Amino acid sequence: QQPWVEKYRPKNLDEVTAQDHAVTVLKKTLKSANLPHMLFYGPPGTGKTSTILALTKELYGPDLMKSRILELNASDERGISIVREKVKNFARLTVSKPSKHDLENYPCPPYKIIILDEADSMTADAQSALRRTMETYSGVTRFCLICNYVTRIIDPLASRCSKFRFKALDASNAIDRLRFISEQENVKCDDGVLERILDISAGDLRRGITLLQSASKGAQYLGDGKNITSTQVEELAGVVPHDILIEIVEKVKSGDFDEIKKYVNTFMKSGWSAASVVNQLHEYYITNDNFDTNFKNQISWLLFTTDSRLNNGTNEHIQLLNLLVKISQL
Amino acid sequence: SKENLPWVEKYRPETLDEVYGQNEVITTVRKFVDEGKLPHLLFYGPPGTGKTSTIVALAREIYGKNYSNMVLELNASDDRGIDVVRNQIKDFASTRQIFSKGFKLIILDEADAMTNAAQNALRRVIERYTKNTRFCVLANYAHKLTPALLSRCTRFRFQPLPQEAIERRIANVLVHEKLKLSPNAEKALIELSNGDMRRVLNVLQSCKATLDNPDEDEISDDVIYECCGAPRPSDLKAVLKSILEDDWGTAHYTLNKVRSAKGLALIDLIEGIVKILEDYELQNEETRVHLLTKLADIEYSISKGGNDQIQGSAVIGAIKASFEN
Amino acid sequence: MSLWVDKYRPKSLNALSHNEELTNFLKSLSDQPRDLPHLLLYGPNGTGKKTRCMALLESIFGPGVYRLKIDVRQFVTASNRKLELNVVSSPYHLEITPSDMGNNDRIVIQELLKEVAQMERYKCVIINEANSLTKDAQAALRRTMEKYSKNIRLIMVCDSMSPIIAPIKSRCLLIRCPAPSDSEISTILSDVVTNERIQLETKDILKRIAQASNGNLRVSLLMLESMALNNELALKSSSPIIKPDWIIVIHKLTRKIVKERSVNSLIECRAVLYDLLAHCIPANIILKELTFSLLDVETLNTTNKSSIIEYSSVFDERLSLGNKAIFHLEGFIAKVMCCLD
Amino acid sequence: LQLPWVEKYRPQVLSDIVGNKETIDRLQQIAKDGNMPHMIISGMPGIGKTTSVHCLAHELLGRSYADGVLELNASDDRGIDVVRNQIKHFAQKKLHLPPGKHKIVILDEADSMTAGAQQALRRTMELYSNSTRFAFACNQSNKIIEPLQSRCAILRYSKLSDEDVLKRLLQIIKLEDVKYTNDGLEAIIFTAEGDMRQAINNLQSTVAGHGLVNADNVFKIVDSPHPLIVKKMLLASNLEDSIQILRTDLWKKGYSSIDIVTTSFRVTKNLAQVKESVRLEMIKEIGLTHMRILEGVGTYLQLASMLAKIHKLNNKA
Amino acid sequence: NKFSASTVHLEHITTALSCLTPFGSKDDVLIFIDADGLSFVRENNHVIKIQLLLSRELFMSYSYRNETEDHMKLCVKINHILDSVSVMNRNSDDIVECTLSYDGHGSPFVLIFEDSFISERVEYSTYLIKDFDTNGLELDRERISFEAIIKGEALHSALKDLKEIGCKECYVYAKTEANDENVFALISKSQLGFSKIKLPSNRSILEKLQVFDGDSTTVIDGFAVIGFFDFTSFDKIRKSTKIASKVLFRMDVHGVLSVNILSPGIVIEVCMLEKESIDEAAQTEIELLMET
Amino acid sequence: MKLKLIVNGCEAPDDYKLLRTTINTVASLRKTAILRFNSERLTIISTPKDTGQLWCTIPHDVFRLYTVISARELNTITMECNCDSLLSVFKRYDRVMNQGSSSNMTIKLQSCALGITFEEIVKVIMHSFKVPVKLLFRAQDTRIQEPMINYIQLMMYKLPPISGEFGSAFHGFIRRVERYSHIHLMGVKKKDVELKIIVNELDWHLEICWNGPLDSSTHEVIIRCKDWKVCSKLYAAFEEVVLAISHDESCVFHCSLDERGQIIYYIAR
Ligand SMILES: Nc1ncnc2c1ncn2[C@@H]1O[C@H](COP(=O)(O)OP(=O)(O)OP(O)(O)=S)[C@@H](O)[C@H]1O
Ligand SMILES: Nc1ncnc2c1ncn2[C@@H]1O[C@H](COP(=O)(O)OP(=O)(O)OP(O)(O)=S)[C@@H](O)[C@H]1O
Ligand SMILES: Nc1ncnc2c1ncn2[C@@H]1O[C@H](COP(=O)(O)OP(=O)(O)OP(O)(O)=S)[C@@H](O)[C@H]1O
Ligand SMILES: Nc1ncnc2c1ncn2[C@@H]1O[C@H](COP(=O)(O)OP(=O)(O)O)[C@@H](O)[C@H]1O
Ligand SMILES: [Mg+2]
Ligand SMILES: [Mg+2]
Ligand SMILES: [Mg+2]
Repeated sequence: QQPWVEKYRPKNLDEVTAQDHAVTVLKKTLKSANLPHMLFYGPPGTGKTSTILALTKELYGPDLMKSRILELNASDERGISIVREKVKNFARLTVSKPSKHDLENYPCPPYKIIILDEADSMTADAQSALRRTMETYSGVTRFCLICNYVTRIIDPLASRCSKFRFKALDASNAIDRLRFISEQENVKCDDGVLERILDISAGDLRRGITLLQSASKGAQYLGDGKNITSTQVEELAGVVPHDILIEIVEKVKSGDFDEIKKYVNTFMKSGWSAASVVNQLHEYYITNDNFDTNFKNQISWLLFTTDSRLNNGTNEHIQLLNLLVKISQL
Repeated sequence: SKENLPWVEKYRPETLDEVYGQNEVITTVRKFVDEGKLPHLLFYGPPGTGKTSTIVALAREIYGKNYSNMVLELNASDDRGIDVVRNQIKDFASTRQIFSKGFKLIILDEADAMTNAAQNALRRVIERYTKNTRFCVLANYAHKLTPALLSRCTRFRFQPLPQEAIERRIANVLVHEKLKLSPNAEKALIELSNGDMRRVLNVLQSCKATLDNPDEDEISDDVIYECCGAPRPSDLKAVLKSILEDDWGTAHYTLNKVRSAKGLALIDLIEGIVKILEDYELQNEETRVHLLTKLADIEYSISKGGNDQIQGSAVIGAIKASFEN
Repeated sequence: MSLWVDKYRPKSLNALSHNEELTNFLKSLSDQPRDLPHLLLYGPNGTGKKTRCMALLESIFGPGVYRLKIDVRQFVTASNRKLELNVVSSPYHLEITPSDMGNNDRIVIQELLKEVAQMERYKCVIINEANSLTKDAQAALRRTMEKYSKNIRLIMVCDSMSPIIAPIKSRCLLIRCPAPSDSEISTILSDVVTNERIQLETKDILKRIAQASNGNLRVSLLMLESMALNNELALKSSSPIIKPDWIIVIHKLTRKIVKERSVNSLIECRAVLYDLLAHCIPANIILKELTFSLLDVETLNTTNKSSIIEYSSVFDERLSLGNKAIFHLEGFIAKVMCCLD
Repeated sequence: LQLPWVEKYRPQVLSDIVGNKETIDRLQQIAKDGNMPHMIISGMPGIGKTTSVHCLAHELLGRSYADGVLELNASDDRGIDVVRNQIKHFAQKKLHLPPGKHKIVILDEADSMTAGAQQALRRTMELYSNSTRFAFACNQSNKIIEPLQSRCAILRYSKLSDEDVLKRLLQIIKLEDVKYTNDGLEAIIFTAEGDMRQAINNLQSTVAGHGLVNADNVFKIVDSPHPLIVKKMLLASNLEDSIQILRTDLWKKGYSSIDIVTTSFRVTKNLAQVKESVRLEMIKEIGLTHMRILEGVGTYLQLASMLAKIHKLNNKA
Repeated sequence: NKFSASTVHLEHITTALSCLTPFGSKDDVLIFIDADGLSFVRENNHVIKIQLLLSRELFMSYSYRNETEDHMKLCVKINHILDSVSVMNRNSDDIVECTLSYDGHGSPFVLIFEDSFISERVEYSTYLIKDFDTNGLELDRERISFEAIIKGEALHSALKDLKEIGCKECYVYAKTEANDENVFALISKSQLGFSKIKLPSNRSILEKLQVFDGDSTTVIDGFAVIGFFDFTSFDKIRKSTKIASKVLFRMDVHGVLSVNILSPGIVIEVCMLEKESIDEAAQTEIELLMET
Repeated sequence: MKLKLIVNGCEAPDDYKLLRTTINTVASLRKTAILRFNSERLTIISTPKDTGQLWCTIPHDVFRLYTVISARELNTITMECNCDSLLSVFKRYDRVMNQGSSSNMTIKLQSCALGITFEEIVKVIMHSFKVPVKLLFRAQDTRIQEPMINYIQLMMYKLPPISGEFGSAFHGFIRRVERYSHIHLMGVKKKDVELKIIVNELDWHLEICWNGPLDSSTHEVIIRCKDWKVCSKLYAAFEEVVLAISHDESCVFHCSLDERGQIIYYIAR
């Protein structure tokens, strides 16, 4: 049918599990017509698009989707002139006329909502041009900005738009949601698979849902009728095994460059992502109580520097080799 | 017209007396218009100060029914090129009176985005046609403006809103809608305002929806901190104390517990720590240098994205290592 | 035909000589093609991720996956600048050619993904080397796979997926394709030489080819091809393992840097670097190869090696944001000479 | 209809113009002789260039300048074709001019005019320099192409000294009959930094907002210039003093971070006491902070880090 | 449908809307719907205002069903409307019918056309968010400087010659004579030099011309009125006077000019704004040169 | 390289011959056009690669004394010339329709130039115009530039030449679209059938529905560009009837039939 990411996408405001504040603010807005401009920000995959879609569904409805809703994304041209003319044209249209059925069933607000996804990748000139359109035309229109980078949005836009932070979907923030998904899709976990999936996931539920779907597909293909274990989700999640991490730490402890370089080459020829290795090494080093404060501070600084270098689109092999060499020489 | 707009565009001032904070600027402009002379007012300041609201209220007060015709509004929303300033501005600032002999006011809102040639044409316009038409320029960045324009325009600085202005506006909002707000929440909003009226109005609108009952209840510190998501000062103090006395284990456990109890962000924690550490007395200045540099690097990395645990441990390690001097 | 890369290519899914864990995983994924989400493959170059993608397409669609269908499409960017892309077509799936420049990459991706989508089964899109995008095409792919996730599937293969943004990695399942061990490469080479019945007295040459290609199937196969055609289809144990001009030039540059450390040596290194860079190549792999060749010198100690790897990482970071590459390459080389001297 | 002091009290003759005695004397001499060739006038804005050109044209021609010249400024369509045609027609249409007089083509703000128009002007000069002469009013002579400046005598206007601005202020005060204070006048001169128009605007604002011109009123209506504050910040010895100055002078006053970075860069370019290595290190740190600000991070922590790194490189342990 | 207007002769509507085409980037017309009829007003940069009035008797099916203050507004584009009616009404004896509809507020402007079993339905969404209302470049009749009535053909030739020659700045002269030798001309200055388009003074095509003393009742002879008008404002009324019978000129001491176009017939009112001041003291030489 | 043919005035084929001029203005505005002279009665000409495909055949059998020969080995010969100069010969020949039947049109292929002989009379005037460039192309380009393509199903038979209002409706679409500066079509199999064209914009909602027209699966929705303005000009075809076909939601053809030859136009998505 459909992947579990899109099949189980929330369609209602009450279907959320962690973002209580923004959802209850929108719910109390449902009985009013004073909805302000909203700035949705947070970690990726926290459901900002799902939240805005659910709010739009409660507000307008499928009949008013095609008349009072405009969505501009990166899938088309987003130049200064095109965005300027389109926003000026749509933010000047009169209030639409709903049918009697729409008014009888759904509460129709007298305004229209403009949604601008991935606003972080928008140029500063476009935002400066859109400032006055947001300000002086806001009588019967509203603008919603969704972006995962707050700093990429300039200061004036952060003032006009209400800041609605989206909390990171941690373990306890999505345990109930994954349990509901597992019961709906008939997925069996032994003790802590869902908790392990949220621990692996970087504060998001979409990656966890994809991992759960992959584990369920693998279990169905295997056909033995057993339950999914933590080792299976760890293997399909790219998690380095504990024995290999222990071997890495032991080889780093020995002060020899040739063996360390050879083992780094042998590890990199396996094609494992360096970010997961960095995270596992960092959590092992902080968790271990056999190190003093100065070593822990130095290794934390080096791990942070290596993580920044890796996130800046550099080579994984060179960065991991440099990080392990720096750790070994502390 | 009312009860159908966001709180930002619901309490917008309509007269000069409704603008608070910049009392000196309001008095000077009132004296200017009482004498009958507009010296090409230029407004500069951070967003949320109220430059455009002040100038629109002033234009309304001067004109009355002539705002529709004699007052021209310009912005970045419409096209502002060399041809636009060459034709439309020249045509508008070349006409006589219609009913009253008052001056012609043209509002150049967010004019810092204009090109250098457009700026030069605009300033040659202001110099030539100054005997009947006085322009007003609004901008937030003075570096994007041609220095010749600043010489021909009277620059007025819009300071951030002080505590008394924020308190007066909060009281005016509370009286209008019959809402009760605790003094502790008032102090928290003063601290969080940072001289911004729009932020205060936006967080006040959302705190109204946070309460189950709009009336017959007050707003405390818990509601304010849960609405916007800013960390509590007690949480920041506890985190700093845990970092200071505990090296890595229980300190990291406390930081993780604090961050996961409510959903705190690393950035807001960073401004909390720098705010509570700015008043610290450190007579070595190497600790200050290391703290500032490492915290700025960590904030830049967070803005570029990364692992939350890695950045949190980086903050802990930087704070511990800098204080070792 | 011409090469063993494409002639004795594994056609069916059951003809894979590598590890069976990945094959079983993708068979589990291909059991229900309707529920298959967007897929992302990461691993070492030359492992054969495209072969796994073709096998998965064979399992889902069936016979007829490999069709030439050469098509030329015209795309127009801002202002006026015509662009050409020799994109390859096929029934039920299409592969994206990333040969276009990174700056003007939004138009081709947007237009062609809209063309494959339309409004309407689903058609799959294979996007190789997704790391070359400047995050704008990455945002375009993100929005396309979010909004239209009803009739489009994206299966991207890449190596060193760190430049790929976090949102894409969250919405795509991670497939790991580790490089085969020396035993599997030796078995594949033995199968090839048994298929063509070529002369082979000692199997040590097969292990030498397997271990000298660093676990790369294409490199090992082409190295076997080069020595076989140059020895009248008769391998010899005394035949040296030949390397391309790339490795010879890199090793000569490393030897010159180690031996001679001077400004004249620096300008000859600059000339060598320009001669290398005149062949439309990225400088990250050149810097990696130079660093690895510098660390292979026996005369160096641990301090010089540590300094070399540290400045190699620093200059790779500098090259990550830099528009040019010669600046960072010469900086790394000069730092290496300063450390060695 | 009260005309502002910048336009009401603008000079109408070259006698009232002060600031550069040698240049005004040269203009008076060349007007008395009447042999005025092409010239280019450049300088910092607000020193009295275009008004000097207008006054010179006035007291050189009179009725002829009033009735039969074509003066073009920046508020016209300065295309190649239209400007070419207009100056070509203006080179013609000669009248019964005195033998020691010639037509003047006033060119105000020519720095933004396209290169093709400069070439057309070159051709117009080389073809009809005998009948008409050209006058250029601009800010810098770099924007004028090289061949144009070879046919003209370039005149440079120096920055006005405090004495000339003070004398003009006293003349305007006597004309307006307004009370003043020597401390207030000194504050006005300090705030102007040699800018005559800015000084006139500040004095007019002080008079119309507070009445008596005093140092306290001037400091209240307008604060100290930011280049001086940034220069004092960069020359601070202790890091805590620099941080306090930065906060209490720009963060509490409402100054954008990017403007602070630009002012710091401008001060470091024109600084002289620091060594070359220190200057280049400060320039590099300012550029790094500027690109950090441009990429999105516009908080006070970046400015504090810039100040800390500047102090660290200044002290050098 | 809250609004009905059936038109058979679309040629009159086509040529009426064709008078608003010289506006660059034509859009944002504030159409007024009233029991008296339909009036179209368009303003460019708040310096020139033109009003085109269509009477109720023009439409054969004017109903105007409403229960309000009889003052309702809508803003749409000009180029859509201008090209909407000009395309049809071709061939012979097609009796094309044009239907106007508007459901009060918030509904698209519906246009229905029928031509030989061929039906269309064109909808125009209105723009009514920040309609500032009020507006109007009107004037008081108590201080009219002078009034003039001239034929459309005579003025159209003057405006057509005024445009192609250039004349970026134009002058309006009005002067009466005790011997009934009234003087009125549209003179201008350009790169050519001085152009004197002297309009006729006889009563054959100049119906009436008198100069007031700011009271609109005290006619005075020998006084001269000089008006400094931009060329862009004159270019808009050139095509309006192309098809007309009588043109009425009226301006006050404040400087605004009201032009009435007569072509029951429809009425077109155009308002213009005088420039800042006379160049140098040209008002002296205009009287001196023309008197010579 | 002997390419010699004679064109003479007649009664019937002149309208077919004068229909050639309308594209020549468009073809000159376009890049160029190709030609393929074959045997004695078959030649194909089209615009090389927008998406301008104009496969159209002309029956040169009625033409007098026409012969093709070249060194292209096979029966197909690549031929290409600039269409801008083709306007001059046709426009000047159109002015002499008053008198003159023996003037003819003598064309000779010599190498680059194609001399055109005229014998107009006002005492006779001889005009010798030469076509500038007749440059050929690669032989392998003939296969890759094959213009023969057609589809079936969903045949719209146009209104027969009885009422002239049908063409004026299409001509109305020509003038309006030029004045504003997507196009959507509808198709139904319910019997005579109805034609519907609808334009969707942000605020411009144009729809045209035909109530009782004489023209002859369903719900064939299609979105295409504004290139159909050319095809409306080809509908004139006063001698015979025109055919139109639209299906597959991506492609549309306009089969203009006149005498033996047929003219089709292809539009992509
Ligand atoms: N509160 C929630 N409850 C349940 N599922 C959720 C919740 N938030 C997110 N999801 C899941 O996350 C997916 C939708 O997340 P998206 O909105 O597409 O991601 P996102 O918020 O747009 O992140 P970006 O745009 O990349 S920054 C679906 O699979 C949802 O089931
Ligand atoms: N002094 C003030 N007193 C009361 N409300 C204020 C004041 N300053 C700002 N506001 C409110 O803040 C809202 C937004 O501020 P604006 O004046 O519209 O914009 P701005 O403050 O000038 O900033 P920029 O430069 O336009 S982004 C106004 O509509 C007011 O409701
Ligand atoms: N020497 C002076 N004496 C008196 N007033 C002066 C003097 N110089 C300038 N001004 C005043 O400066 C104002 C305008 O001078 P301008 O000549 O326009 O400035 P500028 O030096 O030409 O700089 P730009 O390039 O035109 S912005 C008028 O109010 C003059 O009275
Ligand atoms: N399971 C396998 N058994 C044998 N050969 C394989 C297998 N997988 C891949 N190959 C070899 O890999 C080659 C293709 O590699 P390729 O897909 O280009 O690698 P990459 O995807 O890293 O570019 C083929 O020539 C094929 O012989
Ligand atoms: Mg999203
Ligand atoms: Mg503003
Ligand atoms: Mg000047």
